[PDB]
Amino acid sequence: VKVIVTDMDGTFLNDAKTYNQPRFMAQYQELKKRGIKFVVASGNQYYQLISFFPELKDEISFVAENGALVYEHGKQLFHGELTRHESRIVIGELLKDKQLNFVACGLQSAYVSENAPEAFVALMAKHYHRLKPVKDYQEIDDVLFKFSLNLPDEQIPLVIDKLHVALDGIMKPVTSGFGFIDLIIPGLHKANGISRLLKRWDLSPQNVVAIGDSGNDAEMLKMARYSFAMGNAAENIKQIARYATDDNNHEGALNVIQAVLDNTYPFN
Ligand SMILES: [Mg+2]
Repeated sequence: VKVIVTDMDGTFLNDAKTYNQPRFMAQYQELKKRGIKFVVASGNQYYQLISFFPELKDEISFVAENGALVYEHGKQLFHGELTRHESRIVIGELLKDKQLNFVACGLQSAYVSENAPEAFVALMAKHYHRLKPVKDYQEIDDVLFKFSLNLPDEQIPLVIDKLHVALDGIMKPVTSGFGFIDLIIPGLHKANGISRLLKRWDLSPQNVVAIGDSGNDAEMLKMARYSFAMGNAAENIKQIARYATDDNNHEGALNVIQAVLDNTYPFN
């Protein structure tokens, strides 16, 4: 094991969105001593992710925005981008749905209509700490690489086909990690983001430990040699992952880290 990657909502975080900082801090210092890298891979905004690791932000790596933004040692390594024409097309399509509330995710900040219901904005603010109200989605001065819709992820199945023909591969729907639908650039998933870090570190999936719970973790868990599904993980995720651990309210992710440190099952 040379890399441990975890994803946040429903994994590293309990339902109250907190984690055991003292225990994790002690574990991290040991991982550092052993030269093992730590990576946070989540659909959440980069700026929201670092709020969870104030003391370690420049030491650990991040695969944010479900894979569209990657940071290593406090420095941006890569970011995806929709062409201006692509973003116009996607936004135009979303605007055709009158009951939809959504957020446009960019490099410098995320954006939401100044007229979107407060309840929706309040929920999104929990995942995008840099969230700016705009008067129009089409005049945004930023590079956009993701969208977050107020549609339940349970509806993905009814949504892929509609989106496939309306957007045609410009973007694909996947779970946001917190119950709703993210529209991402095809190929810019967590595994792809993790590969950029591995390539830079000259390591392989062979040395990777990944922990997840939902659909946006599929390629990450399929890629890692030591794949773990949280006890609360969705069925298809428990099927994809080779190993299991306790649920997110019982420090399931920290227990995987402990298994690495003490070399217990599955590490031998
Ligand atoms: Mg999750």
